[PDB]
Amino acid sequence: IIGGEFTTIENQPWFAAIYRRHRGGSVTYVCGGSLISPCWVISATHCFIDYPKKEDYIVYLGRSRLNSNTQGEMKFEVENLILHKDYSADTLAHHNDIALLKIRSKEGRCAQPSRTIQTIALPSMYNDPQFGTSCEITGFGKEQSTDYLYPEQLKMTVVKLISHRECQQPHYYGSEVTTKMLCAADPQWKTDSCQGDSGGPLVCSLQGRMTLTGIVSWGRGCALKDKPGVYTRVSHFLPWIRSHTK
Repeated sequence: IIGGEFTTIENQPWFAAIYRRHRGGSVTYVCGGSLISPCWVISATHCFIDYPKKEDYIVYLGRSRLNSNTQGEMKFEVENLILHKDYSADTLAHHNDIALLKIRSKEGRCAQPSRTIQTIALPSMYNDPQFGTSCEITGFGKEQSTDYLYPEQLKMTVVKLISHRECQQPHYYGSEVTTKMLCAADPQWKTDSCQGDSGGPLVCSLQGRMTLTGIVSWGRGCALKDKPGVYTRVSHFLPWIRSHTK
């Protein structure tokens, strides 16, 4: 998250922090995700495609910090890691960039709601806010493109939805962006998602309800003029989600 502000998990209680254990036993951060029901985290497929084995992953819920534990967090394994079969990539512009992780604790349980762990509603099909609407994004991604480190403290920012006609201009993303994607950016290009924010929530308020509108997916650089962040458009994948979670 370029710009925006620091936050804690209470302000985004559905945010999931996804890590992977390496051979040798080191644990490194992977991507964010969003809890959509007690046993199901939703994220991006590109976070996982290179290491598609469920056993390698650890999911935390209720966690506000990257490398230290937050009081009341829940730690899970991945019982199943569900990648979208139609996924495709290039050169940046990932298609069908959506994944389901079914979570289970060592004790065999799913998420238990608390002040720091709640679920987020999916939108109704083909229902998204009008362009220009302001929405929030959350994650542990880079604070500046040149940074090497990721922030220890969770962050959020605000970005505005961009129309497909604006995004599809050659001087934006041309044909890289499809109707199953959403573009969002800051009017001054000063805040944005960045490396490490992938998989996490774009949350918009539609009809009073906080809604999982998008999942961080790709962009060229970050907080670059004419180069918005790109999000998987959740409202075009409800059938895939429902089948895959049933």
